[PDB]
Amino acid sequence: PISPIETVPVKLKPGMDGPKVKQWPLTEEKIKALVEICTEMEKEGKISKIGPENPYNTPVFAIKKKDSTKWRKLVDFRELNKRTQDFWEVQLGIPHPAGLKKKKSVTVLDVGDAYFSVPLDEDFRKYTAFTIPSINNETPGIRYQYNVLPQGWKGSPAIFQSSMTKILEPFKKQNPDIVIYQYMDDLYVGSDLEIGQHRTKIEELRQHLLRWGLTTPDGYELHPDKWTVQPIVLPEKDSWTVNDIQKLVGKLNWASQIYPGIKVRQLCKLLRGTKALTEVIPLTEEAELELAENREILKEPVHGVYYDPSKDLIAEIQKQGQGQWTYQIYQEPFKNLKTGKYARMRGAHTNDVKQLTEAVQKITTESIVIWGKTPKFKLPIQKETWETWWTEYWQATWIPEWEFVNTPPLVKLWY
Amino acid sequence: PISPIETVPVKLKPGMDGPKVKQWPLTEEKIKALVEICTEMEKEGKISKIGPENPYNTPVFAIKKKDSTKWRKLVDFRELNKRTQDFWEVQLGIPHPAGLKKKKSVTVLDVGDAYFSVPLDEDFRKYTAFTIPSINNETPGIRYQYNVLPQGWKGSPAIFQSSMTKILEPFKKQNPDIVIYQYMDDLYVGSDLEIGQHRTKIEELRQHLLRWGLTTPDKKHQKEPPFLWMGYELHPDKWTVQPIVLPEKDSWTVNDIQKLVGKLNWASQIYPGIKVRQLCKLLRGTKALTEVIPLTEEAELELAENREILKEPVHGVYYDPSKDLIAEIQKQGQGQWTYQIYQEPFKNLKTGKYARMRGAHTNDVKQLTEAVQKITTESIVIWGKTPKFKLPIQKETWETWWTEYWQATWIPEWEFVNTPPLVKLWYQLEKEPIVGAETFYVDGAANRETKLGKAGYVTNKGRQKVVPLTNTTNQKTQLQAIYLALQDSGLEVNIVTDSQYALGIIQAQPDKSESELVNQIIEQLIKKEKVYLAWVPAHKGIGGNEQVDKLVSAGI
Ligand SMILES: C=Cc1cc(N(C)C)nc(S(C)(=O)=O)n1
Repeated sequence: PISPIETVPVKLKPGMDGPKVKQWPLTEEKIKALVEICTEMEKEGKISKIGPENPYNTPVFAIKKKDSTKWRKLVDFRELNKRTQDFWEVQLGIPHPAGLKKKKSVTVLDVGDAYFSVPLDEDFRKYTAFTIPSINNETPGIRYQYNVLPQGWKGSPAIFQSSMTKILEPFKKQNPDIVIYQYMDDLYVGSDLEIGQHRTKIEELRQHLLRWGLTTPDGYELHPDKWTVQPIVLPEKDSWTVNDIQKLVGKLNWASQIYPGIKVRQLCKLLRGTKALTEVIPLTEEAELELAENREILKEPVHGVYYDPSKDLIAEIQKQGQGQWTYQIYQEPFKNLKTGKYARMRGAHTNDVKQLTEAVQKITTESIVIWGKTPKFKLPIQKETWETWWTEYWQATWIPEWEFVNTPPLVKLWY
Repeated sequence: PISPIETVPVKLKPGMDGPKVKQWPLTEEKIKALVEICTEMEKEGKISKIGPENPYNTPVFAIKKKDSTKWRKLVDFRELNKRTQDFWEVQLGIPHPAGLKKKKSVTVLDVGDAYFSVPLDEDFRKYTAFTIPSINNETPGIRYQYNVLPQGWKGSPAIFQSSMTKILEPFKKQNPDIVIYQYMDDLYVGSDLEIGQHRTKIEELRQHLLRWGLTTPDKKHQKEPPFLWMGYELHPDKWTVQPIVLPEKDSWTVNDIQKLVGKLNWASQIYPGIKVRQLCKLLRGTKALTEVIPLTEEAELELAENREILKEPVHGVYYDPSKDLIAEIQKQGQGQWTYQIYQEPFKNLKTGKYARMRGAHTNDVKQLTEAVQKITTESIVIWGKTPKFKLPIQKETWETWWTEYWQATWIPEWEFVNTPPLVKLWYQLEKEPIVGAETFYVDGAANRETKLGKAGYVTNKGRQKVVPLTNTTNQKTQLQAIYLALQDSGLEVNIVTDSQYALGIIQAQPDKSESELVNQIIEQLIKKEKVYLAWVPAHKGIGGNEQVDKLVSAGI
């Protein structure tokens, strides 16, 4: 039972065809979950069985969101989203609030059920095909395509925009000091109110959404105050060797790509000669001052950096040991928009991959909150390792773009 | 009989027309038999004689001259296939015997009129036109077109599978305890029923299919002894793949070779090491299914190695969902690994070997990791879960490796199995510079234009060396410099480069490389008792680096 109301015509970008992306292998519980989910969605007409003469495909799998509840379905539409025409003013939805990042707390509501009530353009359904795999390939895949706005597709939030506005109009009248931002399947709600005061208004908003057909899985507190940058620091030893000094100059040099005002000269001075590494050197005064100099220059945030809404956001991550990580986000090399740290361990995960999959979600969320786009990730890990394992720890309804890197000695430079 | 089932709509790729390939003539003994086989086919609906208005053609052939193999026609759809639309292959991979569960009663039904009794999309038939060669020229040959899924046409398997699923669906609902698996023309049906009732549920299935157009002969015949599903022997408590026999001969046709690759792909699922690269070479570039393509030296060698492998049988046990999967790995001599997956000691489900390499520089501990990852993924495919691992690596070895690796790594639940050659890190880089070890500042340079270079060092103790080099690169000279210092020093040494390139490679503790240079560096690194490697910016003061630069760069 869906709404006979007109569909918006949807096209792919000129020259581009649909996704033909292979399904990766799934575990049994994930399969049984999805077969269950889909069987139900098909009875309700949300999706329809199709055959092999439809050439397109998008991978699907399953997750457990807020507090390990029960199975949610997640289609990886990254490929379709890239291939899917843009929406101009309804660009990726709406404008992005600059004031969301300034609230005491922000909660993240899963509003994806809403989409399943708008029919999807008929000539476009075919590009939404996905195939549930079978164990040992006994069965062959169950193939389906969508009849309604799918979760995860960038088209969905943009086509449902005008409905969303109307649905949230009431609640914004009664609360003008609340900021609300929609990113894909998600709703970001931020007040500077007070943990209990605030949280009641989430359940309050949830109830309002619930009375509107928008079922909402049963938040997730995050505080864009508690967000600061990782300052670069130098050591300040009592005894400086040739090696010590040598490392230091190395750091200072790399760091001369970010701050063009630092000098290293007075320190190379000290190294004049073919000395043994162990040899303790006493610092000049004209050199030992140079240190506190740069130490100050590096003590004040980089200046003049410029978010550009047109360029990608890029994210680098560095494994620092100790269950601790570092990341920089930026659009152009050395002009960083943010830098931070993500420390963990001492709790429940001696798992290196789980820790990185979690860091990627914190960075993506931060980036949504601040700029309303997800960064493309440079991930310090082998493709096969990450591919065999990431989904086991994924809890977001979105998926950022990523690639796999080859880290050098710029690790011991971010701490 | 042709099935009542709805056809699946079929399209040519956009912008492409239908085939228009012309018939070769020949022996008017091939024309007989063809015409016989054809009239027979036409009698049963599979094909229709058509009208010359139809512009399309694809070639026909006659094969297996007697040989206790009467005749048989042979349509070459290669040209049509390239013109027909792509299809989504639903299956992630082909089913493995070890993935099967134990069942009290099992039947395998054969689908003979498999393809030749599933309707083709009416609109698409015109593109499957072929002619039987016109002896003499006062009129053309006999024209025909298919009404069902043609043998070698690109869509038949996908559509056939699709169709079998719609057809079986009713019978499955009515019968949820019974499991059915379709694979090509094999239909596996298993249950835990008594042989009396089970055999009875089968007769019902045979009728069900019969209503939908599909035959299924009184099976018996004279093949009943062993019991075969897609080439596997399914016994009550275990499965077996009997040794496969590859034809021997010298005259090999395109068709002969197309057949061979298929039978090798089926096989690589069960056996490790099966190669097809050389054989596939022999194919593309040509035409004429029946032209003899003589085997290259390499191809001949691939086939020899393939027989040697397929020489022995394979045996395994069935899967029991109530027991953990265990997987055990052994190192097998330079990039060679073996594994066994089992649930109960000595009753193997699946055994294999991984022989590969990471990139250009690798180590046993990386390889083992990737092997664990390859196995994890196989397991999820075949059984939908991951094995508990038994690895020939000490917990402390892995502990120190993953602790210090700049990349995230992980290995699932595992325990140490003290077995063959244990997996070791062969040498370690020191964390801190070494007291009273001599300090070599190495450097290297090479004229990109001329290829001539110099590699050498300089040490705190006044030691020095510069070496003239022909046809190398900035990057090789850097590596040669480091090697110099390893060669010319004692058991303890502090090296210092400005080479990002070089330092990275050594950082990852490779114990193996495809670079001769790098392998010599390794053998040096393993002799040493203490090595400490260090990076510095090039072209700075840095008293050490400055000098080695001057000397090593008289190549401008
Ligand atoms: C060529 C594929 C193939 C297919 C097959 N099946 C699927 C019955 N059996 C064999 S065999 C007799 O060589 O074990 N081969």
